[PDB]
Amino acid sequence: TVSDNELQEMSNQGSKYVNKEIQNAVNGVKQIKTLIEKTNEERKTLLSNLEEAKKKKEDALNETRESETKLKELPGVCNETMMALWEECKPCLKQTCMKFYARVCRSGSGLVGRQLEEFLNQSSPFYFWMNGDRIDSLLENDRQQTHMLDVMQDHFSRASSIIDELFQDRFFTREPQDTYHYLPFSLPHNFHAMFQPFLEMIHEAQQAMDIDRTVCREIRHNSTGCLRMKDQCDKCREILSVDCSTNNPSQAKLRRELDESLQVAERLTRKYNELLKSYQWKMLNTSSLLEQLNEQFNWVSRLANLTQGEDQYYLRVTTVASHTSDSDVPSGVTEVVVKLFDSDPITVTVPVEVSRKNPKFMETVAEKALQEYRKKH
Ligand SMILES: *[C@@H]1O[C@H](CO)[C@@H](O[C@@H]2O[C@H](CO)[C@@H](O[C@@H]3O[C@H](CO)[C@@H](O)[C@H](O)[C@@H]3O)[C@H](O)[C@H]2NC(C)=O)[C@H](O)[C@H]1NC(C)=O
Ligand SMILES: *[C@@H]1O[C@H](CO)[C@@H](O[C@@H]2O[C@H](CO)[C@@H](O)[C@H](O)[C@H]2NC(C)=O)[C@H](O)[C@H]1NC(C)=O
Ligand SMILES: *[C@@H]1O[C@H](CO)[C@@H](O)[C@H](O)[C@H]1NC(C)=O
Ligand SMILES: *[C@@H]1O[C@H](CO)[C@@H](O)[C@H](O)[C@H]1NC(C)=O
Ligand SMILES: *[C@@H]1O[C@H](CO)[C@@H](O)[C@H](O)[C@H]1NC(C)=O
Ligand SMILES: *[C@@H]1O[C@H](CO)[C@@H](O)[C@H](O)[C@H]1NC(C)=O
Repeated sequence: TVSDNELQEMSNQGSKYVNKEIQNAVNGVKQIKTLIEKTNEERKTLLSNLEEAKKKKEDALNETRESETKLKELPGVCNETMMALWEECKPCLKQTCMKFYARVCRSGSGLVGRQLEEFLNQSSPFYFWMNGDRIDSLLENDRQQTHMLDVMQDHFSRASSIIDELFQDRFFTREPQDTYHYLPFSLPHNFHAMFQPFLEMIHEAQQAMDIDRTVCREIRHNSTGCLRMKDQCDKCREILSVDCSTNNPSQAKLRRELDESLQVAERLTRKYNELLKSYQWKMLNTSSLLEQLNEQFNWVSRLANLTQGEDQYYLRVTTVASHTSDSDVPSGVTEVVVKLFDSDPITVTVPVEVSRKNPKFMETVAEKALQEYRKKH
């Protein structure tokens, strides 16, 4: 029973909130620019944290490495029971890792066990006694970290270069027009010739940024991952318990010096990995923000080419209805059918508190309808 004259006034009223979107849209672009530039500075101060943290880690590693070379100058095994535990440690390790890879991981259990037995035969129980596995598994982790930062940093600096060049345009500089509440908003006269350069630069930055199941990957990569399971086997934790204090007191002291430097180096390596993980998030954030910037610029452009025609309503209200009229409508809402930019009719649901005698009725309808329209492309 809604008068056509009212539907027309709703169309007049709703069409004027389309011009507020073009303004809001440009602000969304400029607000995203702020967040990207904010994250960029947070990345830089994080990089300065990594450069301080790298030195401390590196110094701790040279002291650890300086310690293991002095323990290889004295390479003999003190107890001769060690040599007999080695040939009962080795078979046990092979089985516990094979059993793991088959149960937890995948196929190739025997392949892993073979690669391990071969390496353990080219190995000695002294290497175990001096925690030689932990030294190697730390020095390699240190190199993986150095590589990860090298890659991430160079991906980031390229994208940051493309982005800073894009943000040197004055389209992104805040203007008073963005805050006008009574006077209308107007895009630049040459937006069609600014759209494509910008969008491509956002695409180029998105490209630049683009880079237990964990143990299974490692055991597949190198069978030495099995040596994380020394604890499970008895003879091996006994090789590690051997006191050489009576037999070779000089070896025992150097081993205690190494273990000290080892724990420090590991602490500072876990600290570096947490900063690296924080840097990774800044990288993902920036990729997430660039995707928004793309969707926002398209929305501005989409709005721009659709609103240049003033011959008919931007938003035309076709029907208003309630649970009285349709009765398929839910009870506490009214449904407004809308033809936005002469596209397929969009249906909007607004609660009766905003529907009945509310001046923010058509502001709600228009904002909702435009949100749906935006989703459609
Ligand atoms: C790494 O070195 C060890 C040395 O202990 C190799 O294990 C040894 O392998 C030989 C032959 O492969 C075994 O000899 C056989 O023993 C059985 C039962 O004792 C006997 O019936 C056979 O006639 C033969 O004498 C030996 O026992 C075994 N020792 C241990 C402690 O396992 C191992 O094969 C080497 N790894 C590689 C990849 O070569
Ligand atoms: C060689 O190693 C064995 C074990 O690795 C040592 O045996 C230990 O001896 C003490 C003293 O009798 C016992 O209390 C421990 O329980 C033994 N450990 C094990 C695992 O059996 C042995 O003392 C070492 N020999 C030398 C000369 O250091
Ligand atoms: C440890 O060696 C690395 C590589 O040469 C170097 O970066 C670091 O400064 C060294 N630390 C010390 C204390 O010499
Ligand atoms: C596995 O690790 C050992 C020592 O950590 C190394 O000598 C060997 O080359 C590694 N193998 C592979 C395939 O990475
Ligand atoms: C952004 O970074 C923070 C910490 O740097 C992280 O907690 C958050 O998950 C990141 N968000 C995205 C979308 O990557
Ligand atoms: C808007 O229309 C122009 C052509 O008039 C076109 O080049 C541009 O890609 C359109 N933008 C969107 C988001 O559809």
